[PDB]
Amino acid sequence: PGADAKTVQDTVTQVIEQNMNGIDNLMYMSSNSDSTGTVQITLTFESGTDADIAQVQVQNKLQLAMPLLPQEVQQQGVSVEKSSSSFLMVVGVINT
Amino acid sequence: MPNFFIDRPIFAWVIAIIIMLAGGLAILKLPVAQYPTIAPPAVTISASYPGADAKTVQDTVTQVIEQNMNGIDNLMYMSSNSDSTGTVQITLTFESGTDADIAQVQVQNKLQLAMPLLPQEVQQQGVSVEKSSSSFLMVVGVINTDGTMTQEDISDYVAANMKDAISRTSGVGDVQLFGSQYAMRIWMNPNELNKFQLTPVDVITAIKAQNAQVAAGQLGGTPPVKGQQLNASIIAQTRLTSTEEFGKILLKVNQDGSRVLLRDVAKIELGGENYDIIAEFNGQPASGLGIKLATGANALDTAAAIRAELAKMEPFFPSGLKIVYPYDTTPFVKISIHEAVKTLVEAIILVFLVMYLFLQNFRATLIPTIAVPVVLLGTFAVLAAFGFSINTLTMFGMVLAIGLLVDDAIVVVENVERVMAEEGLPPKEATRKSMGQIQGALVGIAMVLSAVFVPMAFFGGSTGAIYRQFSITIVSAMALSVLVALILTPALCATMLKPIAKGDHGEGKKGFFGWFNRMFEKSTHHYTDSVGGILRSTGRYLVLYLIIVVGMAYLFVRLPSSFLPDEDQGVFMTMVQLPAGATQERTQKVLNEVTHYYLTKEKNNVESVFAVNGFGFAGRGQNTGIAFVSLKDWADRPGEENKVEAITMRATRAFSQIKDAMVFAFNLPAIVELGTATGFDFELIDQAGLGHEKLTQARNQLLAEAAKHPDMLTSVRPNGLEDTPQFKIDIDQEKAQALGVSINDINTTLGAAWGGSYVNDFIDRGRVKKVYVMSEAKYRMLPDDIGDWYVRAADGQMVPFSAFSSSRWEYGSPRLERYNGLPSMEILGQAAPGKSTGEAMELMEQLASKLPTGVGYDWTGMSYQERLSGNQAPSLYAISLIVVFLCLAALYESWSIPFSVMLVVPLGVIGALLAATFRGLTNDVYFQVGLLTTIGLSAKNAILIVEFAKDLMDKEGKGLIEATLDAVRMRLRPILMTSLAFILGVMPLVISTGAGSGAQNAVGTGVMGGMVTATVLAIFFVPVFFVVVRRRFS
Amino acid sequence: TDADIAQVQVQNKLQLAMPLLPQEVQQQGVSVEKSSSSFLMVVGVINTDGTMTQEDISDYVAANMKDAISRTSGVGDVQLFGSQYAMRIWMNPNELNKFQLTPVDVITAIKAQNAQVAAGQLGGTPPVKGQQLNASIIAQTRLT
Amino acid sequence: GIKLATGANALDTAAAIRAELAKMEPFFPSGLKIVYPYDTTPFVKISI
Amino acid sequence: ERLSGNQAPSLYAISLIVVFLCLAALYESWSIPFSVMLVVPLGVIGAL
Amino acid sequence: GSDLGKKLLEAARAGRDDEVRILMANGADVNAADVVGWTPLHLAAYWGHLEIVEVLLKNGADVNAYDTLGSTPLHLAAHFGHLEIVEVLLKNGADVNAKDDNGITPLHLAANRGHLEIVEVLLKYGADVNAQDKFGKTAFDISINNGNEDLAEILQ
Ligand SMILES: CCCCCCCCCCCCCCCCCCCC(=O)O[C@H](COC(=O)CCCCCCCCCCCCCC)COP(=O)(O)OCCN
Ligand SMILES: CCCCCCCCCCCCCCCCCCCC(=O)O[C@H](COC(=O)CCCCCCCCCCCCCC)COP(=O)(O)OCCN
Ligand SMILES: CC(=O)O[C@H]1C[C@@]2(C)[C@@H](C[C@@H](O)[C@H]3[C@@]4(C)CC[C@@H](O)[C@@H](C)[C@@H]4CC[C@@]32C)/C1=C(\CCC=C(C)C)C(=O)O
Ligand SMILES: CCCCCCCCCCCCO[C@@H]1O[C@H](CO)[C@@H](O[C@H]2O[C@H](CO)[C@@H](O)[C@H](O)[C@H]2O)[C@H](O)[C@H]1O
Ligand SMILES: CCCCCCCCCCCCO[C@@H]1O[C@H](CO)[C@@H](O[C@H]2O[C@H](CO)[C@@H](O)[C@H](O)[C@H]2O)[C@H](O)[C@H]1O
Ligand SMILES: CCCCCCCCCCCCO[C@@H]1O[C@H](CO)[C@@H](O[C@H]2O[C@H](CO)[C@@H](O)[C@H](O)[C@H]2O)[C@H](O)[C@H]1O
Ligand SMILES: CCCCCCCCCC(=O)OC[C@H](CO)OC(=O)CCCCCCCCC
Ligand SMILES: CCCCCCCCCC[N+](C)(C)[O-]
Ligand SMILES: CCCCCCCCCCCC
Ligand SMILES: CCCCCCCCCC
Ligand SMILES: CCCCCCCCCC
Ligand SMILES: CCCCCCCCCC
Ligand SMILES: CCCCCCCCCC
Ligand SMILES: CCCCCCCC
Ligand SMILES: CCCCCCCC
Ligand SMILES: CCCCCC
Ligand SMILES: CCCCCC
Repeated sequence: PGADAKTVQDTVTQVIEQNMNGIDNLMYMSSNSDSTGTVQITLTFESGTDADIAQVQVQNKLQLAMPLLPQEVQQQGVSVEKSSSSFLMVVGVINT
Repeated sequence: MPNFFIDRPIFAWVIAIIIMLAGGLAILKLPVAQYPTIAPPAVTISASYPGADAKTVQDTVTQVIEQNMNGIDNLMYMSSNSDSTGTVQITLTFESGTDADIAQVQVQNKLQLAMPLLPQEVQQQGVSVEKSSSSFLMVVGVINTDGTMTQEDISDYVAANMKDAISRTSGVGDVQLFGSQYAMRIWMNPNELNKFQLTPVDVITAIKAQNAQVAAGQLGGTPPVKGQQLNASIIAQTRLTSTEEFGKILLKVNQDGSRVLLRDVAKIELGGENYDIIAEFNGQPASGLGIKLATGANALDTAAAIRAELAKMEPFFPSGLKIVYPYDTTPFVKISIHEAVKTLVEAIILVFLVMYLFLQNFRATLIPTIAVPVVLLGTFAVLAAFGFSINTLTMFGMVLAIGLLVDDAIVVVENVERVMAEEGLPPKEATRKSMGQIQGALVGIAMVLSAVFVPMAFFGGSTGAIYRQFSITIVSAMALSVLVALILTPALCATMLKPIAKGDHGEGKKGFFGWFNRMFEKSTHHYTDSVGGILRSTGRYLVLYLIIVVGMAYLFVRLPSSFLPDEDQGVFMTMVQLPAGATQERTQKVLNEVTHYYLTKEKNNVESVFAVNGFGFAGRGQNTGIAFVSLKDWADRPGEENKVEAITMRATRAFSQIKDAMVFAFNLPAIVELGTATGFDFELIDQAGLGHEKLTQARNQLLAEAAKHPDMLTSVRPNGLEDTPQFKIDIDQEKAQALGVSINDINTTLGAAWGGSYVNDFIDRGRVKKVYVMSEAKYRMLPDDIGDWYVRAADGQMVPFSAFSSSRWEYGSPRLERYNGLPSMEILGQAAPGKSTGEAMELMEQLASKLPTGVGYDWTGMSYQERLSGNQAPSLYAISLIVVFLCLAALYESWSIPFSVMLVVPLGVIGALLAATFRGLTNDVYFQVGLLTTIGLSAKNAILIVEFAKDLMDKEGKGLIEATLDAVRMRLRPILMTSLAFILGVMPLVISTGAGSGAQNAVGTGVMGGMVTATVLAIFFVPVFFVVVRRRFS
Repeated sequence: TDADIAQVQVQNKLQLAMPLLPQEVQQQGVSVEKSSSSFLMVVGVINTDGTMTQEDISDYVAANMKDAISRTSGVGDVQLFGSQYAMRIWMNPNELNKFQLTPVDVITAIKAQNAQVAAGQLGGTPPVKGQQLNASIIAQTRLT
Repeated sequence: GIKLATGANALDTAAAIRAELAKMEPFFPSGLKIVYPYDTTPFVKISI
Repeated sequence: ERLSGNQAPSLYAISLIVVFLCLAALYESWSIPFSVMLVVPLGVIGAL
Repeated sequence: GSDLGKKLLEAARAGRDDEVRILMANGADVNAADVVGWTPLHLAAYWGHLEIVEVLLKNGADVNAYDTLGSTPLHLAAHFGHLEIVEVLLKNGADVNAKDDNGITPLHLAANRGHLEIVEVLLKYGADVNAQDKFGKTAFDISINNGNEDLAEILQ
């Protein structure tokens, strides 16, 4: 919260990414750090890879980095979960 | 099936081609390693509490975590250490076959919930949950030769420039840094602080305010004033980046107007995170990277990948920086694969020379030269389906099966050659008859050999895993071999082998082969006559048999039993141990001596010495250190005198006269986490809240009793440390409240100055790094320096520590151990020469029942497993024996005849024990598996003699002695052909003294020796067994 | 459904909520457990000599038996039928007010005088040259 | 009051509990005794 | 897309050898497989 | 120091009577002290080895030997409730009123740990009951703060 892309990249993105090594069936790792101070690190795995086990391996290796992160980032919370890029649908709501 | 593929040789070729391609694909794509995962899953919880004692760490951290380790599946036991270096290490060991990823997340998830119960300082440092792996692919040492950089300077370079690139390298699973990146070190001065009326508290407060990230907001942020043109992020305060910026931190503005900065009261430099480990390489300052191989990765590929990364890193290295390889397992692995592979090719070449010697036509020499490789390639395809790696265990498991593989090929071809010579049948017609004689026996052998080996895979624990590598590898090759023997070789034999005129035994030929044919035919006559005389006086050979069985049982008990032979790996360790309370400098002076020795008296053998001061396997501290010695190439260390065994002994001797230091050298084990054989791991437990002192008295009492049984127990010692003098300081609450000094300020001031205090982080050249405040060395060395520290009272006056404290010397634990949540003391020991591990353990158990009230015990590590793996051996031996009998009973259609085969077992084992004993070897896994393969081949040989003999009696109505003599006559050649080839095949392994000779010696010696007795005895003893058995049961 | 992964997924989300909870609720220990709603068994503990009270037994079971059962594989949840002992400070408001003190003064004093301190070492690394002494400094410890 | 982990074996877990209690009994204070006022596992052994 | 095209050559190559050896095994000939596998370009040119 | 001096320190601490005996015969320095200034008598007085204490005092061991913080064997014996050693030491000329660097006497420590029997022995040999430490606290002051009624009764 309140940190610029570069400050967040140096303290969170790189710190985490350095600990995202030696994970089974990792094809590539894309990530970005924005002006608001959000960090998304997407690890795409091989086809046939158990996404549940893949999640567990990412969670274990992230929690080594967690203490090396800033304490303000730890208090805001860091989630590890399965993800997809495109939306299935958009459920719109209006007032008549 | 044989008959099917004789008429269809192209089909047989297709199956051979499909097997060859599937295996060829597997061989290049399979992962190469030294050893597979042998040890069960262990998750280690590690935390640092800067400047905390053993009891503080235990009482604030270790206990609080252990109480929260609930709801985790398949936990066997939990053990932890809490030491005065500020570190805790809680190890949780799980059941073999547990998902290590699941076991780690479960342990790590229950810790996260316990985090808020831990101290602020422990939460700030962080508690690491990792999977246990003591196997490094290699260590990459980084040194500096021009004495410009320190070990902290080198370590920061490696962290910032190399480490991440090596972590990102193909096949690299984990990279551990030997040291730490830079830390902003504020070295405080009590004199300067007291002069300006400041405390370590004031210094911390100012760093936290002036070294911080402050959130601002946005220009024209939502919701805005409609008509806003610009939106911009406001950048407020950001973290400091330099020693210059930190020195300018303002602590106090004086009345006159002068400013008190942080540089005025403290020294500021980029130092290390801790100064416990002083690492030096050949005397020079060093750091480096402990690189581990990733799951299912190729160890040779990774090693090559890492070297190519470092190779392109060199250009950007500063002046004097050098890369060095004190440790690399890759050359040793590359040697093992090659020598194993070399044995398989030589073994095939040797059959060619032997096949041509007896059969004397190149077409017969090709049938095995085609069939064996197809099985070897084919085996790799099956290993791949089991998820196995090309490793020392599987590569030697394959070499041990050569005798069984080579035999399947020879037995089939030889028999076709015999039929054509005796009956004058054409090739295709001869094969049908020939295969019809053995096709039932071959299937019977597959079932018997399966029953010998498959049970070996069902052993549990660490050693149960090493057995399973041989089990599957040997079974998989032996299964393919029998399939190939029924499918491919019949087809080749019927299409490739040239016809032979009836009664043409090559006596008509001239030259060498004419002599040989005439020679061997006379020897077969001498042989059959000789068996005739034995079968007249059978009762004599039964007495001579029981002498062998008794000779076997003796050597079996006399022979010492280890797990794996030690190897000259080009490295070994020297452990340095000074007395309790000894300082870093004192330890350093001994390590300097040890290094001088190796580079002076052993300058011909030793390449490098990696002296690590402050690290010990039995517990860290300033008074412990290890020197890791890297030798030159095996080629430049010729003879036994320049080996790791010989050097180790000389070194230990020379360091025996080191004053006030326990210094000894030793070789590394084949497997790191297997310990030794006859070794045990005892845990003394406080089960009734006695305390540390009463548990020490109980341990001392148990140790003293163990020392009065030198005939059963030897080297019964504690694994942990002893109580050391510690400086007890009592803060007077009343005087502190009277003077207006707060306990928080007293406690922070002492802890910050003497212990060090991690404040917050700063970005040094785009890398977030830590800030520590600690007293400059000279103000935190002695008790007199305590009263030099001042705390500011509420009223403003500066109060020395002397005013509100009182000190005394007491004894306390620098390393507090816990087992399964309760206080413990690990005791190591072993069985006295000639005693089994179970004997020693029952005595330790007996002595322990006589200890004080509330003192329990338990077995851990290897001893835990031994207790469990010991209950299994009976069942597996029993099951294995029953199924062999049953498989032989179905083949011969007799409850009694099977005994004649089963009685051959001791004939192969006696020679094995003789060769091992006379070469000065042990009952190790290689020897044990070699026994199983020796028994299998001798049992296989015996099976065909009984089958041939039985079918003569059943089908041609021949007599007992008539059928037996005809049977052994027919099987003499093929038995001798396999043995000749196979004994020559393993002869190089017995005499090999090079790299990895320890393993080769264990395979070759117990096989050659066993093959010699199993060949010579069995040709004379099987006819005796068969005749005596048939005579007993009509 | 894989209960292992359900526990992992549920807890992953709880861990985002954990910081938003009161300090007091975090310090009591939040627990995610994957057990049956019904009791497998009840391990009752009595004193045949009647030497120990309900409270004494309960503390023994909690301090000596409960944790090892909790760490046993297959045990989803262990419910103590009683309570482990705590150091109970039962405050008198009459005597507090007399000395012009409050529960805040009591709480603050327990924290300052019931503390386990990390006080460093004499002759600790990095040390001066010619240092012969290396000893742990023991300041305040937890009251017993 | 012991509850069984999701999908765990009741008999094998109950056996492991009684094994862990057996190691504690030796170090009990004078008078302490284990009683089994409720167990669902004994019925499964008898019914089988 | 890159992956799919890199591995297509190996897919055709192995598929042809499997179809080849399958015919040799079934019809116990080398010439019948060779005769049958020569028609493959006649089909593939039509698809191209 | 010496070779046997270290053996005596390590042996006197462990309570190895038969090793201490051999060392006393061989002439191991009884005045040998480690970094903190603890002689074999300190270590015997601390860990409560009575037999060895007697043996050391016979072999010309300094009964009023003080460490780098000014503590005597009697300080240690009195603090850890080793009644026999206390008596043996007082018998062999141990200074009953020995103050350390903090002004803490063997009576202060005996009182603090509430060793009623030991407090009476020191008092028998003439322990100053009105001896104050660096904070002006007597053995009486400790008993009242500790809330030991029985001990407060002994000091009137
Ligand atoms: C009378 C005539 C005949 C009668 C009897 C014949 C009996 C045998 C012939 C049948 C052959 C069928 C083979 C089926 C194998 C079943 C097992 C599937 C493999 C499996 O689940 O294991 C994983 C495979 O994953 C992967 O994808 C990794 C690659 C390994 C896949 C297996 C392919 C290799 C060849 C297997 C066929 C063997 C037959 C040759 C004779 C683990 O492997 P991992 O992912 O951990 O990989 C690391 C490798 N170290
Ligand atoms: C993607 C990776 C790329 C890697 C590439 C992998 C390579 C794939 C290997 C494919 C295997 C092809 C082998 C075919 C061999 C053809 C032999 C020619 C013989 C020939 O034409 O004569 C036949 C008769 O031969 C006879 O009389 C019988 C001859 C039997 C000898 C067979 C020799 C086999 C050698 C195999 C070598 C192994 C290759 C390495 C894997 C014709 O007459 P007909 O019988 O058809 O007609 C019956 C009429 N009445
Ligand atoms: C000539 C000789 O001695 O054997 C060489 C030759 C060798 C057996 C090679 C290993 C392996 O590719 C072999 C196979 C079966 C691999 C699978 C196919 O592609 C075959 C067409 C190929 C033919 C022989 C070859 C190419 C050797 C090795 C292995 C070296 C490996 C390490 C780890 C050092 C060896 O030298 O030991
Ligand atoms: C007659 C039948 C006998 C059958 C014997 C078949 C068993 C062969 C054993 C497996 C070895 C082949 O497997 C392959 O070896 C090569 C060695 O050049 C390795 O190659 C790797 O290590 C070498 C080591 O010097 C590096 O230089 C190289 O850059 C790297 O790619 C592969 O990582 C390994 O997968
Ligand atoms: C449940 C799994 C474990 C089972 C145990 C396996 C052990 C048995 C090994 C295989 C036994 C082979 O069994 C053997 O096969 C061959 C071919 O059928 C037969 O051999 C005979 O076949 C026919 C009779 O059918 C005769 O005309 C011919 O003279 C001869 O070749 C034997 O009469 C039979 O006993
Ligand atoms: C010592 C190292 C050697 C290790 C390997 C040796 C084991 C195998 C030894 C068998 C050698 C053959 O030994 C064989 O013995 C029998 C008697 O038992 C002899 O037979 C002789 O005695 C028997 C009766 O006892 C007579 O019926 C027979 O007419 C006579 O020739 C054979 O003529 C001899 O050739
Ligand atoms: C041919 C008739 C049976 C042969 C013996 C069968 C024994 C197999 C049991 C087994 O699974 O081996 C595992 C075992 C682990 O210790 O491996 C081994 O130790 C190697 C075999 C031991 C030799 C004992 C037999 C010879 C004594 C007369
Ligand atoms: C994988 C190769 C398939 C093997 C087929 C063998 C058929 C055997 C026929 C048996 N029979 C007695 C009828 O000849
Ligand atoms: C735990 C992984 C082991 C998988 C075992 C599969 C073995 C099947 C291979 C059969 C081929 C003949
Ligand atoms: C651990 C159990 C492994 C099962 C044995 C597999 C034997 C088959 C080999 C082909
Ligand atoms: C005709 C009988 C088929 C032979 C079966 C071989 C299988 C080997 C199993 C280990
Ligand atoms: C006197 C002993 C006779 C032994 C001759 C047997 C020769 C066997 C050659 C394999
Ligand atoms: C359990 C092993 C099988 C033994 C059966 C033998 C029966 C023989 C009696 C005729
Ligand atoms: C150790 C687990 C192996 C189980 C696989 C069984 C193979 C038939
Ligand atoms: C007369 C006995 C001679 C035996 C010779 C055997 C040759 C190996
Ligand atoms: C064929 C033997 C089976 C082994 C099972 C333990
Ligand atoms: C693009 C090449 C395909 C290979 C056919 C054998």
